[PDB]
Amino acid sequence: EIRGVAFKELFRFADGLDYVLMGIGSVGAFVHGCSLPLFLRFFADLVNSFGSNSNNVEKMMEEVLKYALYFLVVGAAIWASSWAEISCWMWSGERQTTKMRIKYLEAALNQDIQFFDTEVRTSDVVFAINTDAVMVQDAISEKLGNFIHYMATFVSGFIVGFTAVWQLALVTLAVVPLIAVIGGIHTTTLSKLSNKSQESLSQAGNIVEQTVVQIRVVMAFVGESRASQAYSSALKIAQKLGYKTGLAKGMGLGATYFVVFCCYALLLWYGGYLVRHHLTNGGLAIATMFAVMIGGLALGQSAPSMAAFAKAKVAAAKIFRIIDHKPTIERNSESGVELDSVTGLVELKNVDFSYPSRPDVKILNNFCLSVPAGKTIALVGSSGSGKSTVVSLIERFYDPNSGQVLLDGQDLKTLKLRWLRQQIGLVSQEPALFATSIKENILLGRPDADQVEIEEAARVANAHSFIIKLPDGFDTQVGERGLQLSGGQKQRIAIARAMLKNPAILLLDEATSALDSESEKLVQEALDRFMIGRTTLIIAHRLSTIRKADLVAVLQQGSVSEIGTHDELFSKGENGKLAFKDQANSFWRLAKMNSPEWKYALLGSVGSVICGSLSAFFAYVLSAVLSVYYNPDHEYMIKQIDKYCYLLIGLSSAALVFNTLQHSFWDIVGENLTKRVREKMLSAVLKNEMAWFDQEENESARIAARLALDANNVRSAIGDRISVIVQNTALMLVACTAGFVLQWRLALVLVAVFPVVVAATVLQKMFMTGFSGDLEAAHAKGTQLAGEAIANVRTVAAFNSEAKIVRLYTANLEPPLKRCFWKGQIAGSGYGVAQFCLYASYALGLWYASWLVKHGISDFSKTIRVFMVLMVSANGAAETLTLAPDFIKGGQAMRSVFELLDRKTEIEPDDPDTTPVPDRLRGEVELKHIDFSYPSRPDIQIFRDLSLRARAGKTLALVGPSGCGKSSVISLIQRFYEPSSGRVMIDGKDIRKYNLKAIRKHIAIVPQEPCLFGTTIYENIAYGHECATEAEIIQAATLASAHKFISALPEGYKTYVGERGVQLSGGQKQRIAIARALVRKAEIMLLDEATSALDAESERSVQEALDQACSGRTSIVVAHRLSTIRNAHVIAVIDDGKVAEQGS
Ligand SMILES: Nc1ncnc2c1ncn2[C@@H]1O[C@H](COP(=O)(O)OP(=O)(O)NP(=O)(O)O)[C@@H](O)[C@H]1O
Ligand SMILES: Nc1ncnc2c1ncn2[C@@H]1O[C@H](COP(=O)(O)OP(=O)(O)NP(=O)(O)O)[C@@H](O)[C@H]1O
Ligand SMILES: [Mg+2]
Ligand SMILES: [Mg+2]
Repeated sequence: EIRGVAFKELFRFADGLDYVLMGIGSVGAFVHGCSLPLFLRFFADLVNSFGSNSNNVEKMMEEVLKYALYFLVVGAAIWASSWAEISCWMWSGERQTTKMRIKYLEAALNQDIQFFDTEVRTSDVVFAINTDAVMVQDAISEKLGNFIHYMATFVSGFIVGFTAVWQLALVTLAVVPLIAVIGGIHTTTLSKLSNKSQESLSQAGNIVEQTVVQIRVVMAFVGESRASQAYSSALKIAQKLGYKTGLAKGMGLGATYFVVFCCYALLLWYGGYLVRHHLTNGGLAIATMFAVMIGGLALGQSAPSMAAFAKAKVAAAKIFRIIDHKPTIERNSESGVELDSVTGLVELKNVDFSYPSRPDVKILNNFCLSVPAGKTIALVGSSGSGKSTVVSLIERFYDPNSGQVLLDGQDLKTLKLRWLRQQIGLVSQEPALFATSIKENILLGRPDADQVEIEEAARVANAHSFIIKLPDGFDTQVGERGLQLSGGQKQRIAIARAMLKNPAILLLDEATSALDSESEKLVQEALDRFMIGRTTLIIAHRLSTIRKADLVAVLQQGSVSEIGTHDELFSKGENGKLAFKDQANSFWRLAKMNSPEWKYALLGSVGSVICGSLSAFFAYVLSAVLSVYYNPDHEYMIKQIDKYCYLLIGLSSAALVFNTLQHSFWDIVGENLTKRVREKMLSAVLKNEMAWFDQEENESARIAARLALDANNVRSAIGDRISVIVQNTALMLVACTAGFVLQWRLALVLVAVFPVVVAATVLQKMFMTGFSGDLEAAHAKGTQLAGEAIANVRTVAAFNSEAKIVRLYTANLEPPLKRCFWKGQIAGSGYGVAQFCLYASYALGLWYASWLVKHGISDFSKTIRVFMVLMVSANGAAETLTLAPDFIKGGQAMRSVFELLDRKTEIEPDDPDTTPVPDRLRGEVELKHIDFSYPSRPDIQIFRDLSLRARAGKTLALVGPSGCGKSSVISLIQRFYEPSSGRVMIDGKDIRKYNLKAIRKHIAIVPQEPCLFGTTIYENIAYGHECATEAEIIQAATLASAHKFISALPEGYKTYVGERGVQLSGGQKQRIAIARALVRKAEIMLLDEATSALDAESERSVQEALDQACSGRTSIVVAHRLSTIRNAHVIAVIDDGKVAEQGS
């Protein structure tokens, strides 16, 4: 594929309206970006007029009113600009993306079939559908507007700073790289530590996933405690990594604060020096500092836009590669050579063909079907022969490279390729129902049909009664959630589609796994005896279909050299309000669980409060310094500025130390809690019935994924997020008290407009994040329909329904387009209103301060201090409200955690109060009057009044047929399942009233699937007995005729084994499992299909090994072949849950 396209190529699908929208959005973004430095300049001018005219109250009042009106104007401009930018950019991006998706799907469906074999795969095409969102609905939708906005902010801030005071602007410009470098180092270290911690968490998740997968053996052989120990060790490694990550984050933030405070101290001293020499005034100095800092931050904030631009260039290069490719069928489908009377004579002629994917091999050979016109052919040959290949050749999916295939004496290469597919009606292995309605699914076979025609096609051919008995009635949306799998009924629908097409020659490929739904009724309906020409390719083990066709024309080896009418069945065969109180109780319970380290939290909280206070003090200092700038006494101003700079240096050191302290302690408690929670979740999971594991929702991978997610999110919400809330509350209190002390009433007016500022700042944070949600989730219906169409491209092209699919795609994509337009309008209007109210609040507060000064109630210094302090308070409160949704999510996750932990188990693995057991049992087992319905199928009851009996030390060899009991017995003898009314007697004792684990220490399991653990075979053998050492390993496979091959391995015992290890043979791993069972040294032995997948010598050796093992101990054996089990005391037979002859 191309490396990338030009940035200007992203706007290929932009029309005039899109150009107008982009122009308006660019203008709005530029004005919105430039507004903030203009606000800083106007604030500086207001402060100058407010502090430089203490003697002249009239002039200062007039100028303060003037600049408050300027603030209102800036607020209105921000409102208009933000509205225009957000709405126009979102809507134009959505429109261009929708057009691009429509044309991409059209081009992909118009492509030739072989294009999906040699060129990009189907999975690549659906991935392109999915990633089109993050490409175009992201780069040109909001990232471009953000880039323009941030360039405007950076340029305007630099211009304002260098036009107000150029010396201070240069100093701040020198300052900015220091903070940039500190932030970059902090982010790099944090990302590295996060990667390491994620790797450790992935290892722990793998451990829990394997435990849940092999819970079959993890419970049978006690050792779920060992799984808990392994999980604890992995979590301890992850906990050390988390401690390192938290310490790194704390040091990074502390260094950032230290550098910021020291640099601002130097800047304030230099500003005082400049004010002394009458080069400037205090307001312009502060505005210059803030404007240059804002410009630097804006320049920093445009990097994600560039990253999105690069990713979009790559993905758009891929999409344009797919779009611009010219299909092969376009020149194949040429001027009208359609006939006027089809007879149904398909002659394959001498043609051979090879797939372009693997041209070396010739799948097709020298043969010709020569389908008789008006008569049915039914070819049955091999499983890997060109049956589906010749089917595709008939429909001209692939152009033959040798010879030619012709219809009614006319070459297929010369036909319409549209009319041709109109004659042939195809039935495939997969019905391939689309996301649209059932009636639309029927209609896409023939677009020029109405409801009566659909009803007659469904009724006369096949049936339609199943459609009526549907929740949605006559018309139903099958989709992916509206309806579920209907089995052969889905196939039924396909047949109906084939019956909406005009009656002609048909290609009916397969009806496998349809039961009676669409085999007998399929051959009865669909005019399998009527019409002209058919090709029934179904094998179905020769389900009487051969007699239907006049000729068989077998396809052995890939040829029809054997053809005619006969009874030769052997056709060769070469191949084949929500509950907040519950949430609060959950927090109380979790914190009670987190008691053993409450002390840590307190110390963290202490750091928390300090940090909050420090922030407040910083604000105060700035305001104080600003006030000191407007003082005629030069020496007094020098002394005050020096004092404030020294205090700021001290504050920087304290901020570094205490910020590191708070982050370290809160991350410590957070990591410890999330670890304790994970251990508790695993311990509760491993103490559940197998039926609980049977639960579909309790999938091994899902069980692991759910655990990880709930653990991490609750951890974050309770540990990292809280520190923020506490420090922000500290800031609020100190800021509030300082304001009402320096100047009350003004602070009261400020706290009155507090919610307005909080809302405006939280909307600013949301704007920084982005005002468009999950774009992939917005186009879910469209993307799943497109994926279904692309995966089934052969069926789409067979029915000539590309245009119908494209128009359905447009119909599915329109509602998201309208929703995006309205969402953009609402978001822009709300953001603009919030910003306008914010600036109105600023103007009102400043004007009230000026009025208070005029009336002699207060002074410039106190009013300015209260103002700045309260504004930083509002910023902190807005940050807290921004972080609150994470607390909501954490509450949901911890509710899930607590409902999992509080779940009770009916079969408790350990019973502290139970009957004691002798060290050595007797070995007798009595399964008396047992019966139960497997939890998977409660409707299907298994076993009726079974009376199985195994004597002390004797061998039982129950066999049965496949699927009738067998394993179920060993799933009940050892309490994997609960009989409805059964009795299990062991050593003259019922097992229900017993400790369970105590006998399961004396039971050995060798299931059908030879499960293996970890990476070394030695530990796999040792799993049977936790104190195996090496002598029992001699008593292991060493003494079970399974030592030669393991010694032949390069590493011997410590040989890499497992899913990621060496894939051993079935017999070798089976005797590994046998060795594990011997190491268990169980008094009661349970064999389970030990002679199923072994070679002759391996089967023999396993036979003597098991015969030696069973000596003197009761054993239950199941095996299909009776020759191995004839040398047993008793043999039992079961069938359909009933008890057959058992004595012999
Ligand atoms: N695009 C392809 N490229 C390469 N090999 C393919 C391709 N499609 C199918 N094959 C293989 O070609 C061989 C011939 O089988 P084919 O006639 O394609 O289907 P089939 O096995 O007859 N299907 P079915 O009738 O359902 O049992 C098989 O090994 C296929 O897996
Ligand atoms: N994991 C399972 N989920 C659902 N049903 C099950 C499961 N395991 C066993 N059954 C049912 O238990 C009954 C008896 O199956 P069973 O004979 O134990 O199977 P098997 O061990 O796979 N047989 P075989 O392959 O001949 O050794 C059948 O109704 C099965 O469908
Ligand atoms: Mg086929
Ligand atoms: Mg089995």
